Amino acid sequence: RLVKGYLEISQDGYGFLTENLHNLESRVAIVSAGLIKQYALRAGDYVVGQARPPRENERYATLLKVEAVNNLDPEAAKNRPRFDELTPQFPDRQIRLETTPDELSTRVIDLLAPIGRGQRGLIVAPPKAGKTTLLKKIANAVLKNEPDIKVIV
Amino acid sequence: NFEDAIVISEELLKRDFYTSIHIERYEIEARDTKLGPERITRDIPHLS
Ligand SMILES: Nc1ncnc2c1ncn2[C@@H]1O[C@H](COP(=O)(O)OP(=O)(O)O)[C@@H](O)[C@H]1O
Ligand SMILES: [Mg+2]
Repeated sequence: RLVKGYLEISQDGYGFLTENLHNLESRVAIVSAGLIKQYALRAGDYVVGQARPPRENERYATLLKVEAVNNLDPEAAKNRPRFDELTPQFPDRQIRLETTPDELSTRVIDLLAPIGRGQRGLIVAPPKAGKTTLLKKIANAVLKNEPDIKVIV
Repeated sequence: NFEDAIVISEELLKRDFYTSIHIERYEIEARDTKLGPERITRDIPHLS
């Protein structure tokens, strides 16, 4: 039996695997502090692994084994630079925009604020100014220009 | 059997021959302290 989720480490050194709803669920899989220590897992890590039905007196299924972390084999977890330790730089890879239902918006944005990778951007508008619709256009344009980029909304 | 000591063979334990059920009746409560009501909760904050 296989389960998957995102790692959420508790105060007590153990964690749970969550679903898209991003909360506590009945189907979350227990992860012992051990597995965390061997695989050097961290909060937000995506864990997939074969699980078993919980034993009697157990309320949550337990991850018998870890197969992949963040879609890659667990070994790279032990030896990797920590995110906090990554060298920040300026956004050096522009992302050019277009969305078919409104190319006016995307082209104006490109002419107004070209987008790069690592961008810390903001759109500022009063209520009812298309900010939501503009964000929709950006989502659509990124899902056409940069499918490789993990698009989280 | 020294002064009034009684020596017993094992069998009376092998047989269900001297036993009773003892009943214990514990109790607790939560209060609303001016420092803060004492929630009856499952939480042990610190360690385990
Ligand atoms: N590019 C657009 N074309 C047509 N209608 C728009 C456009 N941008 C905004 N609107 C209209 O403005 C209203 C508010 O847009 P939206 O950004 O979704 O809400 P808010 O800006 O209040 O969060 C919507 O009802 C929408 O019909
Ligand atoms: Mg809005």
